[PDB]
Amino acid sequence: TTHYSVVDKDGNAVAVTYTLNTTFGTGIVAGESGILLNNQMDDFSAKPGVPNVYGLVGGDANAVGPNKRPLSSMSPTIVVKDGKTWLVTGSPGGSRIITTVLQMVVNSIDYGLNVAEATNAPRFHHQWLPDELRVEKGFSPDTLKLLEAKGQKVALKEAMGSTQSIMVGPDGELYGASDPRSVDDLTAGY
Amino acid sequence: EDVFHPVRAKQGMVASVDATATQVGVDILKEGGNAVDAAVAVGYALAVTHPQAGNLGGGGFMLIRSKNGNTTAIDFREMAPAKATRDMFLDDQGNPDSKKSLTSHLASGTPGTVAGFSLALDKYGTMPLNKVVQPAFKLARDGFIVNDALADDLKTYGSEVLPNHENSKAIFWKEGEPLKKGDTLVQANLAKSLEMIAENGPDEFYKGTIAEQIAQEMQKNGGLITKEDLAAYKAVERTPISGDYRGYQVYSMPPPSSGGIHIVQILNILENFDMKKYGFGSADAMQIMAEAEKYAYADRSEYLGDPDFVKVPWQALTNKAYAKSIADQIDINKAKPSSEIRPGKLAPYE
Repeated sequence: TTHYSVVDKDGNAVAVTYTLNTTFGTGIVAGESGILLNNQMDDFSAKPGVPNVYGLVGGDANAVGPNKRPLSSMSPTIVVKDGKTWLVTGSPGGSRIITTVLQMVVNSIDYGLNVAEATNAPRFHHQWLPDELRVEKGFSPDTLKLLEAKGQKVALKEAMGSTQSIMVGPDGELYGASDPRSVDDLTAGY
Repeated sequence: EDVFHPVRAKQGMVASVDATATQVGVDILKEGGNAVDAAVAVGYALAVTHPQAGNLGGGGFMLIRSKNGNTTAIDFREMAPAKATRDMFLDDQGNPDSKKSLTSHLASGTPGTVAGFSLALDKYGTMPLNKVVQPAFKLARDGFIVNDALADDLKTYGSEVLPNHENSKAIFWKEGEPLKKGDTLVQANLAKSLEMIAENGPDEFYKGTIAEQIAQEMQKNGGLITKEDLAAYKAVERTPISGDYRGYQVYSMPPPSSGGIHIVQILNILENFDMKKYGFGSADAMQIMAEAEKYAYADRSEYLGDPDFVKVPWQALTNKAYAKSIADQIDINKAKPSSEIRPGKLAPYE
């Protein structure tokens, strides 16, 4: 999955998240078309109560069906401040997309972090099942100790997401941030 | 005061996972294209420079907000083949086989990206498809240098699937190994596909030569996507799911995506706590959010699906009173095991 954001000189904004699902999808090119084929079907619930590649589960609602669109977690998002487009964000990450974007919004609104600060801050995640509080490297040992005392089952795992965001200033000025988790990416303007 | 500094610009800006694609988007803006024009150009460029996820053979979502405030969502999520069935991924014993849903030809849904980009470009853009596809076309035809990101991905994830298919190996593998950083990746077949799309429009993908190539790849290898599937695919413009968090309005994707609903649901829950007070990286803030998240994911497992097939109780799920009922269950000093959490009872909020 990959997400990108755009804001033009007139103030129009677009947030796009698209994907083949896993990296390179099936890894299958369609004949001589040079086009790689997705493996999005794994986003359906193959059997009630059994998890998919992201640990997500389902039942009737997200069951496989002809012509049906498999449930996604993709969250291209725009936040409005004072009636104007303020934050344009999104991110890849399967089940983690929801919490990654959620954190960008919280970091921006509740903690008043600038777009780069919100982007470089560490991320955590809990998706109910599995029952574990997933965290990236970056949280204080004092904090993780308190979480464990509260009953959380802390699990240190791989970095989560690749946010590509743009914040719009009250004067039209643009502020952007690519993710430290993704090398060779870029936020640029004019 | 800041350790982290954002990139700054006064006119336009593009943020993407790939430098080349970003520059493509910036050039389009500089040429006079609007955000949608640039967004489509970036999408086609990534389909060439970021084969890991950028694509023509996958799907996705687009959120568009005009300078006038008009906010809308474009659903170009893949559609399961018409021959798909509820138990298609189960083995003879009735247990799901991840190989079938992740590495076989049965794992693919009918691609929606081309359809989605054209729906958006035609209604909200200003440039013709050929103009926004051109940058991608040149990159595929003339090639580009493999960087660390692509080299790493080809070696790590690519090794598991690309070399197992002749046509894929012929493009991404070299001298028996994945392309290395510094090598040049030329994609002549993709260039042809791009050229035909630019000349004949999206129909080339859903009804033309590309469609034939997809249908044949499937027919020959036990796949299900047929020409009928491709001809029947359609991107769908849908009303965004949105909420209000401390006076800020949040817009995101509606079903078939669960993202918008749960981001709004969780923010609704969090609104009941003085998050700013706890602060980033505090045990209290993390505790509250982790707990809130559990309820949302439990709800996701039961109520979310393609809205054209099932009625999604999005109103109840994004109802602040419901959010309040969950917030009152959160003990900032004691986590509630997932075994004690089930999908909520929405009846009183519908």
